[PDB]
Amino acid sequence: ATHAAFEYSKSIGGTPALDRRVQDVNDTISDVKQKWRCVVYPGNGFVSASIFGFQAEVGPNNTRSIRKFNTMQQCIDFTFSDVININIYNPCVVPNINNAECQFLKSVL
Repeated sequence: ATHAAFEYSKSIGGTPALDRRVQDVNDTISDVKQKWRCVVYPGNGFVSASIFGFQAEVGPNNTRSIRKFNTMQQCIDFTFSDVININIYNPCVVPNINNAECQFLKSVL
């Protein structure tokens, strides 16, 4: 014979047991970590974070820092001012930042 058609058949059957669809319940909602938060960096510069990382500022010599404020209230109000489209950076990632700034983040997250 010279027959090799199958229409749709390439793998075995089987069917869902009671419900064909699966539930959404949380996915990424850790409420305390999703509120946005500010904390006191040593030297009493205030800084902002979430579950996704820290607010970051590029300096004009093409340097980078954690975005810093003079009061907790400036930090909270800037974090609420999200219309700015605020830059965040990922905590302790492939480009190596100072270990003491990472150990502050491990002490806050």
